[PDB]
Amino acid sequence: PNTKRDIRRLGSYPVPPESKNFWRGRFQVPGGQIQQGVSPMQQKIFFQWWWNLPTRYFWRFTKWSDFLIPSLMWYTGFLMCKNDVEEGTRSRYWY
Amino acid sequence: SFHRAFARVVCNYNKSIEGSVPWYQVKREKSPFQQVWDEVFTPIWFKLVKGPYERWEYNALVARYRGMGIMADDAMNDKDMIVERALDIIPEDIRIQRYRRMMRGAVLAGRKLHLPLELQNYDPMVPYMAPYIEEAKFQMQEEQELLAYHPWDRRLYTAGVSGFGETSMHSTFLTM
Amino acid sequence: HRPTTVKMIDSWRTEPSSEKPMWYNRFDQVDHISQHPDPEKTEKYPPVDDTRKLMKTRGDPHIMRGWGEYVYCHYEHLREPVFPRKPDVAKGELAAGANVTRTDVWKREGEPAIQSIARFNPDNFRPVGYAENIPCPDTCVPEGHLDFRHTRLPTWHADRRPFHYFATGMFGLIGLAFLRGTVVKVVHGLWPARDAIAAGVIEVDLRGIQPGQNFVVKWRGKPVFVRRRTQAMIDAATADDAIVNSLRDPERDKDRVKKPEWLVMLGVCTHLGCVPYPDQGLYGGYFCPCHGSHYDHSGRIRLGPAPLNMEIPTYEFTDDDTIILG
Amino acid sequence: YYWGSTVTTEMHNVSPTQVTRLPNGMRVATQFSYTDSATVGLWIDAGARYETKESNGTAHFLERVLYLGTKNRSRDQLETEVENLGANLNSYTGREQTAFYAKTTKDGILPCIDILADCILNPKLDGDEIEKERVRITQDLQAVNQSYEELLYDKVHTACYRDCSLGQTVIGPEENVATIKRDHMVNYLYNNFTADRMVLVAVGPVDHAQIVKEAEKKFANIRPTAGPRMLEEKPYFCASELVYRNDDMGPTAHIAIAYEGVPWRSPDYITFMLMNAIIGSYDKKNEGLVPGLQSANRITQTGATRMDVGCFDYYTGFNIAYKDTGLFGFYIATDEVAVEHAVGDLMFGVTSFSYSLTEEEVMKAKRELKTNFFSGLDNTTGVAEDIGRQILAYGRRLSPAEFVERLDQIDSQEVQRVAWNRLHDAEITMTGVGPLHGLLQLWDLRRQTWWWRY
Amino acid sequence: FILIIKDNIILYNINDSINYLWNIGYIIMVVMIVQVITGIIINLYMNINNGYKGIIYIIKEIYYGYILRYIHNNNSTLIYVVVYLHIIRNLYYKTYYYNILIWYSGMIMLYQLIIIGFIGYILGWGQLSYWGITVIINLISGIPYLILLISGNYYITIVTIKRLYIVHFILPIILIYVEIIHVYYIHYLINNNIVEYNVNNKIIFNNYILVKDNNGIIFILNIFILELNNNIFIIADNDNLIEINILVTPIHIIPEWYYLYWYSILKLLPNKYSGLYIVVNSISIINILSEYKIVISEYKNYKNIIWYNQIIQYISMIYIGIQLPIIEYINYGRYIIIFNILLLIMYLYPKKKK
Ligand SMILES: CCCCCCCCCCCCCCCCCC(=O)OC[C@H](COP(=O)([O-])OCC(O)COP(=O)([O-])OC[C@@H](COC(=O)CCCCCCCCCCCCCCCCC)OC(=O)CCCCCCCCCCCCCCCCC)OC(=O)CCCCCCCCCCCCCCCCC
Ligand SMILES: CCCCCCCCCCCCCCCCCC(=O)OC[C@H](COP(=O)([O-])OCC(O)COP(=O)([O-])OC[C@@H](COC(=O)CCCCCCCCCCCCCCCCC)OC(=O)CCCCCCCCCCCCCCCCC)OC(=O)CCCCCCCCCCCCCCCCC
Ligand SMILES: CCCCCCCCCCCCCCCCCC(=O)OC[C@H](COP(=O)([O-])OCC(O)COP(=O)([O-])OC[C@@H](COC(=O)CCCCCCCCCCCCCCCCC)OC(=O)CCCCCCCCCCCCCCCCC)OC(=O)CCCCCCCCCCCCCCCCC
Ligand SMILES: CCCCCCCCCCCCCCCCCC(=O)OC[C@H](COP(=O)([O-])OCC(O)COP(=O)([O-])OC[C@@H](COC(=O)CCCCCCCCCCCCCCCCC)OC(=O)CCCCCCCCCCCCCCCCC)OC(=O)CCCCCCCCCCCCCCCCC
Ligand SMILES: CCCCCCCCCCCCCCCCCC(=O)OC[C@H](COP(=O)([O-])OCC(O)COP(=O)([O-])OC[C@@H](COC(=O)CCCCCCCCCCCCCCCCC)OC(=O)CCCCCCCCCCCCCCCCC)OC(=O)CCCCCCCCCCCCCCCCC
Ligand SMILES: COC1=C(OC)C(=O)C(C/C=C(\C)CC/C=C(\C)CC/C=C(\C)CC/C=C(\C)CC/C=C(\C)CC/C=C(\C)CC/C=C(\C)CCC=C(C)C)=C(C)C1=O
Ligand code: HEM
Ligand code: HEM
Repeated sequence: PNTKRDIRRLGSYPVPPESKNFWRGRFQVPGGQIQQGVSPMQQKIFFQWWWNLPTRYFWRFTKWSDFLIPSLMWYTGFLMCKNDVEEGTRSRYWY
Repeated sequence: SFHRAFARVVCNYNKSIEGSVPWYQVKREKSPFQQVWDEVFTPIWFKLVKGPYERWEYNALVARYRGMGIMADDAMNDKDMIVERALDIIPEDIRIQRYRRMMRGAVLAGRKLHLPLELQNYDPMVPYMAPYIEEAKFQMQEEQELLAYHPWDRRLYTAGVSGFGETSMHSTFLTM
Repeated sequence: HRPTTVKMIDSWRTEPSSEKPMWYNRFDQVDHISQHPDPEKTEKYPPVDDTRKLMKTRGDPHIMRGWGEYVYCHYEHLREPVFPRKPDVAKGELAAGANVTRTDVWKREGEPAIQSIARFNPDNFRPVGYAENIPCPDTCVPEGHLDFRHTRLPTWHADRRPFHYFATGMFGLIGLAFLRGTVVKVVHGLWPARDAIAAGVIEVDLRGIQPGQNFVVKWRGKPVFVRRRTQAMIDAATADDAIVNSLRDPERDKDRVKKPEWLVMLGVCTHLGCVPYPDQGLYGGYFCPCHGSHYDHSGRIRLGPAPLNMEIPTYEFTDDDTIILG
Repeated sequence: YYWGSTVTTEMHNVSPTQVTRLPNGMRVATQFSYTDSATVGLWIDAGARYETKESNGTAHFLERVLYLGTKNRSRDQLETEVENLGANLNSYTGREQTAFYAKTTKDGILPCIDILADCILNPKLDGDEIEKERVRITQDLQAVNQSYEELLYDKVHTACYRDCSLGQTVIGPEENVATIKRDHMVNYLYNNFTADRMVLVAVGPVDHAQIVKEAEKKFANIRPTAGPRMLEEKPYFCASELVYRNDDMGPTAHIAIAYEGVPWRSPDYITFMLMNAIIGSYDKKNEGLVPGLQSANRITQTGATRMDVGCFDYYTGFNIAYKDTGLFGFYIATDEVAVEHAVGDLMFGVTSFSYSLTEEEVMKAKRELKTNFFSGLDNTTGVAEDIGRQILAYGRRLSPAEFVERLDQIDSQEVQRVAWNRLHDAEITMTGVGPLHGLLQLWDLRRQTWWWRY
Repeated sequence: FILIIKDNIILYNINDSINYLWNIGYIIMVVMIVQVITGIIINLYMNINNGYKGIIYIIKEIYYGYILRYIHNNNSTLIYVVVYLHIIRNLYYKTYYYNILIWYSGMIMLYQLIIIGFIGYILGWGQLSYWGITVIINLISGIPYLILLISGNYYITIVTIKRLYIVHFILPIILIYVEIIHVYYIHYLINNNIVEYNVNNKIIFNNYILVKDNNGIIFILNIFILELNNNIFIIADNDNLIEINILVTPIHIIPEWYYLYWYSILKLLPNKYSGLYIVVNSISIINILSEYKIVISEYKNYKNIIWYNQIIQYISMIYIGIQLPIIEYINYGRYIIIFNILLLIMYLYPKKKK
């Protein structure tokens, strides 16, 4: 569950037995907030995928480029071993 | 629609039997055939079978109550709802002695003992609960009629209760 | 709290926070929390247009040393000594915790001690620059980001409920079809297998049999006598066909044979299961030697302990010289 | 099912409402009553809806300043004169309708017509009065100074009617209130307070001819008409959430859930009135003769049982109608931890209208609907509101007998048909204030408008 | 138990910001059910006296018995792929840092799964099955008379198959029970998020997360059906279709692909016991990765270099297992083992202060 301060309830109505987990994830919101939304039945349901598509893949690739140098080094190890194996076999067996 | 026609038939029929006297409140004369059967079978059957068998069972029941030192009305189980509703309203003096008699009986029965014969000369079939059983039945019949005349729809498995009618939380296996 | 643990220990190799703070140790101290600047009303740094023009950070990239995975953080769990190093609040160092209580940094010269210790309340210390750096979001959806105000359909649009329920219905439609196929296929596997179904059908090549010969075919575990009947045998059963109702189990030869020349019967005595032997008994039919049951040329019980007639299996004639049992 | 007619002879024994149209186009409606007091006023077709976004709030400002002096009188003289007659001038402004009426004694009926005419036709919108009222309106505009019921009533309109003027609030935004001036108010008077949009309603010991003669004399110089209102599409109902999550305002949470309703003149409006009565209202602090645990109202009874404590500190249904749209729903004030049970139970109750509504509940509701309506017509001001509101809404006043005749036809099957067409599997709007961790997403609540059973 | 279902499915709250990598656990639970169901059905027809002839009988004679045979074999491959990906997921986000009880409950299911899969492979009763168990069982030849008690004879026989079959039938049922302890700890100890901190953006599971989880599990099903019916990937070695010959060894003796990592560890280290112990080290050492840290941080959302090297290290070790025991491969494999030890030490060690 969340912190004791967060899950401390203001109301005295008992927690229903089917909502135990729901009220253990309560948060104590400081300063209030305004939440707004619209039913999906009155919205475009696929455009956001297209609108966010290029930025999603740009940030994905720039993060994954951090593994470029490690992967090249492992790949360099993969090549050396493969060709060290071939030379060893030929030297030991081939005439 | 056939349901509409059926609904009208039900309405007309029930309207035609409003105020009918219940079968038990009619002054009924036995048919010339039931009178003959009562003249022949019933007397012989009582003398030879029913009378002796039922006296044998009744006298045994009186002895069992006297051995436990309890009254017949003590033997009622409070798992029955009418008994529970009646026990809510019995006066305290009746309640105290009822509890003491029932406790003594269970001790005697559990230890396989019987009440001393000095204490057994009483009539166990005195109906001390009758006024309160009748009040409880009246209260329950009013509630049945004015508040439970239709199968009501409620949201299911919410607030610890199945939603099918029971009023206590966690009182079924599927509400654990 | 649930079972939980903190690493509040005395390390052998890592100093405590009082000895070596890992954060930028420059804070501004006030006399009352209300004297701090208000970040919402405090001007922030001038916005930049290039990611390369963004300001520098105060963190030290190399604050921690030694083997292990890289990490930058300001705090640890280690225990402090009862006599902690005296913080230099004059230069801006933070004084909170043991370095206040178990030290004399709070002491001024002529101020009442009650007033002096009141200033060193943790609420009176805020990092230098708190009001000019900390973000103060006005919304969780910054300008330029898509929200419901951009995705709302035009007011002349068409109902979207019908298609939505078609899509969720199609999920159920396909799911139910896959479910039915799975269930039926599993139950189907319990049907007699291909080897068993194949073995449960024997074809009788009536070609090569001679009149009066009896042969046995093992069909579904039981002996199935298939006898070609000579005219004498056929006539014999026909003669008893008139004396029917004088037999333990009255049956007519016409109702036990599809073709008079051919008698196909299960060779199991109706008394106790022994297999009768042909051309034996009083009727030249089939005599069970176990307890002495005599059957006629039609397979009807005529004498002995047996109660009923030998059963006629399910069999049809494919052609004139072939039968199919089953 | 049809159970007969509930119209009685007493329903026909009511004085008729006489409505005449003056040549300028002002309707004059009167009903005689055997009373020593009367109510005379002008119910005008005007309000916040007919204001533009920049000028929103002008109508409310004008209503507050109209009685603060006229060209002929002064605020002190006007207040003194009304007091000498033993009367009291009242007024209100709404989204679609406005009223300026006077409760008076019999001798003050005609004098009050003069005062009300002078205020409406010759308002002296003094700058000092405007500036003082600006301070009062500005304080009223603050949310801290508004009740939570008032806040939710405005926010329901803001959320439901994002595309049209019905979403505007009557008081207006603080930016407009800061800038309103006499010219704004003078324009609003000229454009909206015209004869074709006014109804003079007199209820009491009144004679129709005399009221008509006075009305024609005092309202002779009113502007006959203004240009017809712009033609607009059906107000679009936006299924949306507008929830103010505040955990620093105490334990009680206030929630309002709305469905799209029907306009005033809809054939289904009376059905929606009955459905509003079936939902009913409940208060833990005013339970009435019948306790919640044994209530005939199904929503109330199931609610009282939840957790052995009850999941409704207060709730009420609401049915709001406008010329071309309406809102139907319920308002709840309940403990924070009870909100999921409360919204779930009051939504299950509305969904039940489409599936399983008993004749018993309908017939009880018809009687309590009739009791509410008839009891409202007891005093002259109640009658005057009814005459004025109805003539504006319908162009005529429905008689008590006609209301009962039409209500007799409505039965459980009719409620089921209307609910199945309009409320079943319908779009909803949720609005809220207070600690609302228990309130689920709009889509989750919108799935409770239909049942897996039946 | 309808109020327990409602508290853990209907009104269960999860953060909105989770990725599709949080759908892996749901996939494991569903495919696990399928593997148990298809196993029970397969045993209605299977012959334990000759597993080789039972498989042929199911594939040829039973109606749609090929579906049962291939689903059970291929779904076992899918169980390990999804479980290993779940392990990689947990390592990447360091979900073990605070939810260690969830990590412990999971590791138990991992240990059970290893035993379940291996014995099942033996039930095929082919060349690799017989020779694989013969090689592995010899690792415990040090403990006196332990091999005889386990095998029930002096060589692997149907006696061994009968007893291993009971473990294969029952142990998966116990694994399902441990899945309830795993879900209990997940629901009590709230799940981690893609961000380090805990934020107020949770939504109910049934209406949102379950729809997304079904989309993922249906996407994996489109791939599993292609493999199931057309064998686009070789996931079962062909050598297990050769009849057992106790006198002749097969060309190579290797387990399924999902045991290759541990197989190479043994093949690499010279001493047999050392190989077994290094196998023990790899699974146990990852249970205490965060235990020695002292700073207030979960090391989350850095560049995760050590993580990536470790994942590639698993892949390379799996690759070396496939190859013959060439000397050059042995040398490189040993370097990888040393490299892996250094990576783990980086995880364990706390940092000093400059
Ligand atoms: C003793 C005193 C005297 C006694 C007298 C008795 C009097 C009664 C007898 C006479 C009855 C006359 C009925 C007149 C009917 C009028 C028809 C008419 O004009 O229509 C208006 C009429 C009503 O219209 P409406 O006014 O709009 O009202 C709508 C409501 O339906 C209105 O209904 P509702 O709202 O009232 O609700 C009830 C509803 C619904 O009521 C029920 O369904 C009752 C359900 C109760 C539970 C039952 C559980 C199951 C019990 C099984 C027991 C089996 C026992 C076996 C024993 C064997 C051993 C003995 O009833 C009906 O729908 C009426 C049925 C009318 C007759 C047609 C159907 C009869 C059943 C046929 C079954 C055939 C089985 C064949 C098997 C073959 C096997 C090889 O139209 C209908 O709705 C009727 C049709 C209903 C559906 C029937 C099935 C149709 C199948 C179509 C197949 C298409 C295939 C296409 C293939 C394409 C391939 C490409
Ligand atoms: C030759 C060919 C022939 C072909 C022939 C074909 C024939 C086809 C036959 C089709 C079936 C016909 C069955 C007729 C039964 C009539 C019984 C009767 O007179 O009832 C009056 C009786 C009223 O009694 P009462 O003393 O006047 O008042 C009752 C209360 O004390 C006080 O009452 P209250 O009204 O004051 O209390 C309020 C509450 C009272 O509520 C209740 O009474 C409910 C009681 C608890 C129900 C739940 C029990 C727990 C779950 C059991 C199942 C466990 C395993 C399930 C999953 C297994 C998966 C492997 O009422 C309501 O809530 C009203 C709305 C109820 C519907 C709600 C819909 C959503 C829930 C869905 C479940 C209920 C559906 C309706 C019942 C279906 C009956 C079959 O009502 C019931 O019996 C209630 C239903 C309880 C039984 C549910 C059985 C479900 C099916 C189980 C499998 C059965 C297999 C065996 C063979 C089935 C074929 C026969
Ligand atoms: C002439 C021919 C005649 C033929 C004769 C046969 C006739 C056919 C029909 C026979 C069956 C009738 C079924 C009646 C259904 C009644 C439903 C009902 O009302 O239930 C509630 C009702 C409770 O009443 P209530 O308290 O008023 O309800 C209010 C509460 O809301 C109620 O709520 P509550 O909670 O208080 O009570 C609910 C109660 C209801 O349940 C019961 O009481 C039992 C009901 C079902 C009975 C069993 C049905 C079995 C038949 C189907 C299977 C056949 C397979 C065939 C295959 C063949 C293949 C070759 O308990 C439960 O729901 C327990 C559920 C436990 C489930 C545990 C599952 C395992 C854990 C979860 C899953 C696994 C873990 C996850 C793993 C994941 C892996 C990764 O149940 C009962 O009181 C009756 C129980 C049954 C008594 C015996 C019935 C006898 C029937 C008469 C005929 C018998 C003939 C002789 C048979 C001989 C056999 C050898
Ligand atoms: C003929 C052969 C016969 C052989 C006989 C062998 C008999 C051996 C008997 C052993 C008996 C069992 C001992 C178990 C002790 C359990 C203690 C425990 O659980 O304490 C928890 C306890 C919990 O404390 P806490 O307060 O909750 O937390 C402390 C805070 O985290 C922060 O605390 P702090 O800040 O105060 O720091 C204290 C400091 C204190 O640290 C120390 O004092 C420990 C220093 C250990 C250094 C080991 C270096 C080995 C270098 C070998 C070089 C060979 C050169 C060959 C040259 C050849 C030339 C030809 O700790 C640290 O800095 C971090 C410690 C991290 C520990 C990680 C544990 C990993 C264990 C598994 C490693 C191996 C598995 C992978 C490889 C397997 C295959 C090869 O931890 C401590 O208090 C720290 C104890 C750390 C002990 C680590 C000992 C590692 C020893 C490795 C031996 C390797 C031998 C290689 C030989 C090679 C020969 C060629
Ligand atoms: C826990 C994790 C999960 C675990 C899961 C479990 C895992 C376990 C382990 C795995 C075990 C191993 C096994 C795994 C297997 C997996 C694979 C699998 O299952 O594969 C199965 C299966 C593989 O294929 P298959 O099974 O070989 O194919 C079988 C055949 O296809 C079809 O089958 P069939 O050929 O055998 O049967 C065909 C037959 C089947 O036939 C039927 O069933 C039809 C007959 C039903 C009759 C129902 C009658 C009901 C009413 C009875 C009467 C009631 C009376 C009541 C009265 C009451 C009165 C009180 O239907 C027809 O022939 C069709 C025509 C039917 C005409 C019916 C006409 C009715 C006339 C009625 C007249 C009545 C009048 C009476 C008047 C007189 C009255 C007195 O999968 C599929 O096929 C997948 C299909 C998916 C859906 C495809 C469709 C997609 C649509 C896309 C739409 C979107 C595009 C829209 C485009 C729009 C363009 C604009
Ligand atoms: C030779 O080539 C090689 C291979 O291919 C052959 C490899 O696969 C591999 C890798 C292989 C592996 C890592 C796995 C190998 C697996 C093997 C050998 C399995 C052998 C069979 C068993 C261990 C079955 C015995 C079963 C158990 C001990 C239960 C296992 C699960 C456990 C202990 C977890 C918790 C305990 C339980 C679930 C048991 C529950 C107990 C009960 C319910 C008892 C209740 C009793 C009462 C009285 C109430 C290598 C390294 C290799 O070199
Ligand atoms: C996570 C659960 C399980 C997995 C990983 C698994 C794994 C496997 C493996 C890999 C095979 C051999 C594949 C092949 O023949 O090449 C097998 C065979 C078998 N399994 Fe399972 N199994 C599991 C659960 C079960 C269960 C619950 C049962 C029975 C209730 C079962 C019964 C069988 C049977 C009878 C065979 C022999 C059929 C065969 O040749 O495939 N399995 N198992
Ligand atoms: C039979 C195999 C297992 C199944 C059925 C399974 C199932 C689940 C499911 C349903 C979740 C919750 C949703 C999710 O995060 O995807 C989860 C969470 C988790 N599992 Fe497993 N698991 C299995 C194996 C393992 C193993 C072997 C480990 C550890 C090496 C593990 C560690 C975890 C952790 C740390 C979490 C927390 C996820 C988080 O905090 O976000 N699981 N698992």
